[PDB]
Amino acid sequence: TRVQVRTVPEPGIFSYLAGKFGDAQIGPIYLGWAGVLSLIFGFIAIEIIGLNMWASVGWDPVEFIRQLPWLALEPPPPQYGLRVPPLNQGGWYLMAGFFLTVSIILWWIRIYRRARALQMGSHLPWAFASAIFLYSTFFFQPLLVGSWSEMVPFGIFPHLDWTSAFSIRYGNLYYNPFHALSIAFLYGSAVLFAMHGATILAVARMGGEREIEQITDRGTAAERSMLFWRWCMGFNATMESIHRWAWWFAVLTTFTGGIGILLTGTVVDNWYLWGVKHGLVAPYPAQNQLTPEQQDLLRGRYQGTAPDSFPSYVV
Amino acid sequence: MHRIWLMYDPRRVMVALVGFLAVLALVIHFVLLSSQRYSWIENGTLGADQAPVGASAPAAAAEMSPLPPGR
Amino acid sequence: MHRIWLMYDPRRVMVALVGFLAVLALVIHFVLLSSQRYSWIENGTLGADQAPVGASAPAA
Amino acid sequence: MHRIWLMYDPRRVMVALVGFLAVLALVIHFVLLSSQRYSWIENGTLGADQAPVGASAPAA
Amino acid sequence: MHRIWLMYDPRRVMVALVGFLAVLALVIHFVLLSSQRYSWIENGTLGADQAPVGASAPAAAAEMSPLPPGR
Amino acid sequence: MHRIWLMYDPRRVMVALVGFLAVLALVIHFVLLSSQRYSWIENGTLGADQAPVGASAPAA
Amino acid sequence: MHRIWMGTDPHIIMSALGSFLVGAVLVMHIWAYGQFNWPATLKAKYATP
Amino acid sequence: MHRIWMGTDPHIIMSALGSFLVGAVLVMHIWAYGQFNWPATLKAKYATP
Amino acid sequence: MHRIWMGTDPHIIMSALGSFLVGAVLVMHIWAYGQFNWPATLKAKYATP
Amino acid sequence: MHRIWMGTDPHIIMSALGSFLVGAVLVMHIWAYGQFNWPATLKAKYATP
Amino acid sequence: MHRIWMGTDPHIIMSALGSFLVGAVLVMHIWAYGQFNWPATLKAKYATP
Amino acid sequence: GMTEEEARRFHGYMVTGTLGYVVVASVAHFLAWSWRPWF
Amino acid sequence: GGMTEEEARRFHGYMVTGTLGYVVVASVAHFLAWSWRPWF
Amino acid sequence: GGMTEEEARRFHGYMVTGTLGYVVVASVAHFLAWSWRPWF
Amino acid sequence: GMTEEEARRFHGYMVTGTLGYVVVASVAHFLAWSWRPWF
Amino acid sequence: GMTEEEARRFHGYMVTGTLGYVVVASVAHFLAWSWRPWF
Amino acid sequence: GMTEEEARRFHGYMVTGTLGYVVVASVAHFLAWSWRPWF
Amino acid sequence: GGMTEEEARRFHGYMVTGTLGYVVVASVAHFLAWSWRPWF
Amino acid sequence: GGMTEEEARRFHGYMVTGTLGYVVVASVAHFLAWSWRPWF
Amino acid sequence: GMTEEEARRFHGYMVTGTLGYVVVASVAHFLAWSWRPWF
Amino acid sequence: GGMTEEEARRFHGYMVTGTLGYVVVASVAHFLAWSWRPWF
Ligand code: BCL
Ligand code: BCL
Ligand SMILES: CC[C@H]1c2cc3[nH]c4c(c3C)C(=O)[C@H](C(=O)OC)c4c3nc(cc4[nH]c(cc(n2)[C@@H]1C)c(C(C)=O)c4C)[C@@H](C)[C@@H]3CCC(=O)OC/C=C(\C)CCC[C@H](C)CCC[C@H](C)CCCC(C)C
Ligand SMILES: COC(C)(C)C/C=C/C(C)=C/C=C/C(C=O)=C/C=C/C(C)=C/C=C/C=C(C)/C=C/C=C(\C)CC/C=C(C)/C=C/C=C(\C)C(=O)O
Ligand SMILES: COC(C)(C)C/C=C/C(C)=C/C=C/C(C=O)=C/C=C/C(C)=C/C=C/C=C(C)/C=C/C=C(\C)CC/C=C(C)/C=C/C=C(\C)C(=O)O
Ligand SMILES: COC(C)(C)C/C=C/C(C)=C/C=C/C(C=O)=C/C=C/C(C)=C/C=C/C=C(C)/C=C/C=C(\C)CC/C=C(C)/C=C/C=C(\C)C(=O)O
Ligand SMILES: COC(C)(C)C/C=C/C(C)=C/C=C/C(C=O)=C/C=C/C(C)=C/C=C/C=C(C)/C=C/C=C(\C)CC/C=C(C)/C=C/C=C(\C)C(=O)O
Ligand SMILES: COC(C)(C)C/C=C/C(C)=C/C=C/C(C=O)=C/C=C/C(C)=C/C=C/C=C(C)/C=C/C=C(\C)CC/C=C(C)/C=C/C=C(\C)C(=O)O
Ligand SMILES: COC(C)(C)C/C=C/C(C)=C/C=C/C(C=O)=C/C=C/C(C)=C/C=C/C=C(C)/C=C/C=C(\C)CC/C=C(C)/C=C/C=C(\C)C(=O)O
Ligand SMILES: COC(C)(C)C/C=C/C(C)=C/C=C/C(C)=C/C=C/C(C)=C/C=C\C=C(C)\C=C\C=C(C)\C=C\C=C(C)\C=C\CC(C)(C)OC
Ligand SMILES: CCCCCCCCCCCCO[C@@H]1O[C@H](CO)[C@@H](O[C@H]2O[C@H](CO)[C@@H](O)[C@H](O)[C@H]2O)[C@H](O)[C@H]1O
Ligand SMILES: CCCCCCCCCCCCO[C@@H]1O[C@H](CO)[C@@H](O[C@H]2O[C@H](CO)[C@@H](O)[C@H](O)[C@H]2O)[C@H](O)[C@H]1O
Ligand SMILES: CCCCCCCCCCCCO[C@@H]1O[C@H](CO)[C@@H](O[C@H]2O[C@H](CO)[C@@H](O)[C@H](O)[C@H]2O)[C@H](O)[C@H]1O
Ligand SMILES: [Fe+3]
Repeated sequence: TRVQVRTVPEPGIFSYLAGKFGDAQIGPIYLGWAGVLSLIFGFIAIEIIGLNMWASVGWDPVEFIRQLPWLALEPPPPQYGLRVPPLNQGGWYLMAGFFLTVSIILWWIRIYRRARALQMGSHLPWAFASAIFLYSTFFFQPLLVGSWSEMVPFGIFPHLDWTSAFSIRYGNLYYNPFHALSIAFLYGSAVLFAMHGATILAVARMGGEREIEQITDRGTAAERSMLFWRWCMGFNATMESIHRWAWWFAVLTTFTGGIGILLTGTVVDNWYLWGVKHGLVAPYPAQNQLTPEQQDLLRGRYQGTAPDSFPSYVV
Repeated sequence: MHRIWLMYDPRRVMVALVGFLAVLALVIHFVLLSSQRYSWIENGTLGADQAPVGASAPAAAAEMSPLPPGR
Repeated sequence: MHRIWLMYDPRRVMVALVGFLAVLALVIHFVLLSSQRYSWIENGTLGADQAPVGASAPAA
Repeated sequence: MHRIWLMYDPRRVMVALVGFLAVLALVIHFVLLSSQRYSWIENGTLGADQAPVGASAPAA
Repeated sequence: MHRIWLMYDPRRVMVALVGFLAVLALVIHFVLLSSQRYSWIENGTLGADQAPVGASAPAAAAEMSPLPPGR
Repeated sequence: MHRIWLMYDPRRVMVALVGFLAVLALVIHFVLLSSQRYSWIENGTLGADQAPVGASAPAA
Repeated sequence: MHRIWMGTDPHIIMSALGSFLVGAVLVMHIWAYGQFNWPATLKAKYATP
Repeated sequence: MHRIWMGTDPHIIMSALGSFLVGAVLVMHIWAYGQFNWPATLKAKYATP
Repeated sequence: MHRIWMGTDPHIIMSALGSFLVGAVLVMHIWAYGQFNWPATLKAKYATP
Repeated sequence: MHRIWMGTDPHIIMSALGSFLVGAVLVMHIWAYGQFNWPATLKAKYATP
Repeated sequence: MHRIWMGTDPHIIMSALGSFLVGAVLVMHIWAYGQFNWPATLKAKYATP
Repeated sequence: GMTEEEARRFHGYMVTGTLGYVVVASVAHFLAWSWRPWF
Repeated sequence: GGMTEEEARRFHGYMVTGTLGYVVVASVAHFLAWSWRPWF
Repeated sequence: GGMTEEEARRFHGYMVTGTLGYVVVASVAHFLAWSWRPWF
Repeated sequence: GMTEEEARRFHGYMVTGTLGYVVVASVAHFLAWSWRPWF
Repeated sequence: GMTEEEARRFHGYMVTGTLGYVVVASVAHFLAWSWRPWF
Repeated sequence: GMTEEEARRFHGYMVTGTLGYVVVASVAHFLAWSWRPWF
Repeated sequence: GGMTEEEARRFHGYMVTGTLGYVVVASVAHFLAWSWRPWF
Repeated sequence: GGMTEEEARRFHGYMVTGTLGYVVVASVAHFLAWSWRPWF
Repeated sequence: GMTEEEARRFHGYMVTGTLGYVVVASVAHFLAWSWRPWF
Repeated sequence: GGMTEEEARRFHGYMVTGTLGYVVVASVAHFLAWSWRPWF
């Protein structure tokens, strides 16, 4: 540390090369046609969201900053189903969702084209495709249950309100087995990157961070990395294949997540009762017991429409 | 005016222009399709004096309801 | 007065100006379209004597 | 006073100034637009004697 | 006192000073604007005697039993 | 006592001093502004006898 | 007394003095219009009943 | 007293003076239309009942 | 008097003057149409009862 | 006593003195206008009934 | 006695003394206006009912 | 960068294009005002 | 680097002429307007 | 840079002439205004 | 890197543009005031 | 990059395409106006 | 900045301007006093 | 490098004058604010 | 640098004179004020 | 690094500025006390 | 650095004189104030 080198002519043969790696231009941050369109479409999505949020505090710029994390652009009302809603009642929402979705897909194309231009494997766009898959289930599951009202509101705390209410509506998402699997891969991704980051830093003195050299021409840094884990837990990866474990654990997080969302409300409407059926639910002693009259008295109603009048009670 | 193409690479400009026209046309069509007066897919066959006027109220529909009947 | 273009690259100033005006035009149209008085897609055919005004009706 | 432009590059100063003025002007317009008294898009036609006024002292 | 400008860069102190004064000026205006007495955009046309004033100590027992508002 | 400025650099200390005083002054003003007794922007024109006072002991 | 101007710039001095006079004159007129009830009497003379 | 103009640029003087005159004239007219009840009497002359 | 034009581009002068006149004339006509009640009396003359 | 000015800049002295005089005079006039009931008696004289 | 000034700077002394006097005089007047009933009796002398 | 006359040529287009756009916007406001005045 | 003095002398004469022409046409306009709807 | 004394002397003559001419026209305007609607 | 000659030249425009901006803002304020006073 | 006469050639098509596009848009608006006017 | 000879010329006009301004203002106040005296 | 002492005196003279001129207009701003709506 | 003794000598004369002039005008102001509305 | 000659001159200003600040703050406190005492 | 003994001799003389002038003025102020409103 604190003996930095500084390179005046271009590294890659501080500063950066202007040049080519074959088809790939080097120098500027690569956009291409798909990147430019992605930024245009995505900018309009961001603008629609922000202008709707700002309009919802009556254009007040102080309240716009003060209340920002509570502001929402909110999906359509439920009784429209999949029909086009009024502009102020979710029409802007669906428009922002459309441009955001196009922008994401154009960004995927931009990444896919750049990987091929740099003569690299396709691993990164298929990893990004797993994230896009989960994102798209927030469109397809509302579609499969038949109403755009079930979509996720654009907003910091509002989308967390939706996340809680989704688990409530479908009877506790902890008992969704694909949610449980998605968490196992999310935690496993933290386990792996902690283990791997610490491993490579522990052998960095021996050139272990030069992972491509260690893959093509195994050094003592790779050998010590393999022996540490073999001696610790009885089995080991290689300098290459640890990156496959990493890749699959990240990818399976959003892939199993997306399946869990698609199943919810379409195949299972109450995951806790599915858990009871399949033997997941641990028994506890009863906290209360209803009499047969209470079983009729304490059933409620399903929630209906809001009252559209202001009754007088003149009596 | 032609020297604008010496200042800006037309190969870059045309992509931005097409992108701008694409988002603009799509915004306007979605705006109209969500309006009352111009929701032409549902109501395009109405005559001009039959079409909605003045329907600017922000909550024209109920916000809260069950989903429509599943079958 | 033209020496401003020796001081700044006009190739960048024009892009900044065009981007600023495009965003500003979009903001103003959105603000108006969100209003009641200028909700012109729904109410543009109203004459100015019966367009909305931001006041409460007298004596209710 | 013109020696001040020897101490600061006007390329830097004017970009900062134009940015400040544009942001400040937008903030002021939107502060006015969201007030009762100056919500001119809805109520600009009213005339000064019947524009809103914030409530006088509660001790009234 | 001028030797302070040997101790500090006279170019950079100016940027620090203007930045400080701008932030302080904005803070005081927004503190005032959010107040009731000095919400001048809504109530600036009020005379000083009729501008709002914050709550006061009752200057009494704070105990005298109430009477209903006249019907 | 000026020998203390052979130990500590005036450049470092005068920045640290101005910083500390500015933070301390600002903390005290906002502490007072948040109080009932000294919310002077709303209540600064009240006389000393009219200003709020915190609750005494009842002793009974 | 003229020695006070040595090392000053005329255009600074006239710009400062000009800014002062414009500010002072406008402050004084706006104050004066409040006290003297003019143009308020002028307006009343030609106002429509 | 012409020496005041030395070192200046005549286009800058005309831009500065021209700006001031436009501003001053408009403020005076906006103010005068408020006091003199004109064009309000003109408008009332040709208004329709 | 002519040499105020020196160093300027005649096309900018004609552009500034031309655009000023367009704005001024449009403002004057919008204002005048309001005071003089014309074309309002034109419209009423040919309007269908 | 003049020796006190040695090593000073006279423009700073005139600036500091002038800024004190402005501040002092304004405080004195706000205060005096309060105590003496003037211009309040001036406004009352020319006020409309 | 004068030896006390050796090693001082006269501007430092005059600025310190000038500061203390301005502080002392202001405090004494603010205090005096509290105890003596003045300017309160002056204000009441010219106040209108 | 630009030469001085090359900047002078650009400034001619830039100024005239600005004032042209302001003239078109002026008529747009004339039409909007005639349709629905905001004061 | 714009107009030289002889260009400016030429340009001034035309600008004077155009301004006089504009004012003359406007003088006829105001005379007609005064005959139609006098404003004092 | 900018104006020399000879340019300044020449410029000043027109500037004075313009200022006086503007004051003259304004003086007529005020006389007409006063005789139309006196303000004191 | 400004010369003192360029700095003098630039300052004349900066003063002029500032004065033009202040003049327009002054007319804008007096229009706003006469339509709806804030004091 | 591009030469001036090559820019002149390209500009002629840009003008022509823009005009043709604005013409189609003008017919589209007048059809829409005749069907359901917005003022 | 101004030399001592420049300062002497500037002072002469500055005094002349200041005095003339005060003269005109004195007439303005006498007229104002004759119209609406303030004590 | 750094600041030469004759430049520092020139800079200080401006800086102090500017500071005091700012305080002067802020003084008038408080004079106007106080007479519109005093805070004590 | 700052003022020499000779500069300070003649500066002091003008500064004393200006102060005495200011006090003279203020003395007349108070005499008129006392005549108008005495405060003791 | 600094000389004692400079340290002498610095400390004089430093202590004088401390005194001026303490003086102003003392007037500020007595004004505040006179307006609304806290004991 | 700082003031020498012969400077300090001269400075002390004025400092004493100023202080005596201040005390003389303040004495008149208190004699007038006592005559106006005795505080004991
Ligand atoms: C009360 C709340 C509920 C609950 C409700 C939900 C719901 C509802 C969901 C999850 C989901 C997830 N939950 Mg759970 N969850 C709860 C409790 C937990 C607990 C815990 C300790 O209790 C944990 C660790 C988790 C963990 C997890 C993750 C495993 C999983 C999300 C994976 C992922 O990467 O998403 C983050 C990744 C994404 C969202 C992908 C985004 C990719 C796109 C392409 C990014 C675009 C960016 C864009 C261009 C940027 C600009 C945008 C504009 C600004 C708008 N939950 C309880 C039971 N949980 C999700 C899931 O898969 O469920 C099965 C899901 O939908
Ligand atoms: C070509 C060089 C100059 C020019 C030269 C002239 C000349 C010469 C005349 C005018 C005239 C006018 N111009 Mg011009 N004018 C220019 C740029 C402008 C711009 C602008 C946005 O830059 C505007 C708003 C104007 C506006 C105007 C009006 C004030 C005026 C009335 C006619 C008119 O508007 O026709 C519509 C014009 C426009 C919207 C401008 C663009 C059209 C073309 C490219 C340029 C002007 C053509 C001119 C009007 C034709 C004159 C015919 C004569 C018989 C010779 N001009 C260019 C930069 N202009 C006339 C006048 O003074 O009438 C009182 C006049 O005789
Ligand atoms: C394997 C599962 C995990 C995953 C993976 C993942 N995400 C990825 C990738 C991968 C492998 C990418 O390669 C991709 C990426 O680009 O990464 C940097 C991406 C990405 N993951 C993202 C976010 C993200 N990922 C998340 C999660 C996850 N990502 C999972 C945990 C989350 C969560 C937890 O909520 C978020 C929010 C993005 C940072 C990025 C995709 C970026 C994208 O699609 O952008 C589209 C464009 C816009 C949003 C518009 C921006 C508009 C500008 C701000 C406007 C500025 C003005 C503009 C210049 C105007 C136009 C003018 C034109 C002329 C230019
Ligand atoms: C309603 O309430 C409120 C609004 C308050 C009411 C109040 C309103 C007020 C205050 C209005 C004020 C208006 C005003 C005041 O001045 C208005 C001023 C108007 C003016 C100035 C008009 C001038 C017009 C000039 C024209 C048309 C000139 C044309 C010239 C031409 C065609 C010649 C071109 C050819 C040339 C040059 C030769 C080139 C040679 C070359 C190059 C060569 O030879 O090289
Ligand atoms: C309502 O309530 C409130 C508002 C409170 C009431 C109070 C209001 C108040 C206080 C008003 C005060 C107003 C005022 C104060 O001073 C007003 C002052 C007005 C002034 C200064 C007018 C000046 C006019 C000057 C003119 C027209 C010049 C014309 C020049 C021309 C035509 C060209 C000259 C020649 C050139 C350029 C070429 C030269 C040669 C060259 C270059 C060469 O040869 O090289
Ligand atoms: C809640 O509170 C709330 C409600 C918010 C209340 C608010 C409160 C506050 C805190 C407001 C603050 C306001 C403020 C400061 O503080 C405001 C400060 C404003 C300022 C400074 C404005 C200045 C504008 C200046 C302009 C436009 C200049 C333009 C110049 C031009 C065009 C010429 C360019 C140069 C040329 C052409 C020459 C090139 C030649 C070259 C290169 C050559 O020759 O080489
Ligand atoms: C209401 O309740 C509370 C507020 C409590 C009540 C109590 C109030 C109190 C306590 C008030 C006390 C006030 C006070 C106390 O001291 C007030 C002191 C006032 C003073 C001192 C005023 C002095 C003014 C001096 C002036 C105008 C001088 C001008 C000089 C001029 C024009 C000459 C300039 C030219 C020069 C120099 C030549 C340069 C030559 C050069 C360079 C050369 O030759 O080189
Ligand atoms: C809510 O209730 C809570 C808050 C919680 C209760 C608790 C309160 C607590 C704990 C308070 C603590 C207070 C405190 C503790 O330390 C307070 C300490 C305060 C202090 C130290 C103040 C010191 C100020 C000093 C100043 C301003 C100096 C200015 C210097 C100047 C102007 C000189 C400028 C010129 C120079 C330098 C030239 C040099 C020459 C050179 C270079 C040359 O000549 O070469
Ligand atoms: C209400 O309740 C509570 C508040 C509790 C009640 C109690 C209050 C209490 C306890 C009050 C105590 C007050 C007090 C205590 O000490 C008060 C002490 C006051 C004093 C000391 C005043 C002194 C003033 C001195 C002055 C004005 C000097 C001016 C000097 C001049 C004009 C000379 C200028 C020339 C010079 C210098 C020479 C340069 C030559 C040079 C350089 C050369 O020759 O080189
Ligand atoms: C002037 O510029 C301003 C100042 C306004 C710019 C500032 C803007 C600001 C401050 C913006 C702030 C944005 C924030 C804070 C956004 C927060 C967003 C969050 C947290 C979002 C979280 C989740 C959202 C999700 C999952 C949304 C998913 C939506 C989907 C999948 C929608 C898809 C829609 C599709 C595919 C299609 C719709 C159209 C159809 C085909 C149905 O036809 C009608
Ligand atoms: C800068 C160039 C672009 C200018 C763009 C337009 C700016 C708009 C403001 C210009 C001036 C407006 O001018 C003002 O117009 C209003 C419009 O109601 C007229 O108002 C009058 O006539 C109209 C006619 O329709 C009636 O509806 C109205 O009841 C009556 O009061 C005023 O008599 C006139 O003084
Ligand atoms: C819809 C109508 C209203 C909007 C009109 C928009 C277009 C502008 C109208 C005026 C057109 C003529 O405008 C004029 O064009 C010429 C070139 O022809 C420009 O001329 C510019 O380039 C030429 C070379 O080509 C240079 O020699 C010249 O110094 C420079 O100014 C002028 O700067 C501009 O003022
Ligand atoms: C919008 C503003 C409205 C309110 C009024 C503001 C008033 C501002 C007062 C400005 C007075 C300028 O007066 C004086 O200018 C000169 C140069 O001209 C500066 O002089 C400065 O530079 C010169 C060299 O040129 C040095 O020799 C000198 O030591 C230094 O102080 C002074 O520092 C300043 O005191
Ligand atoms: Fe790795």
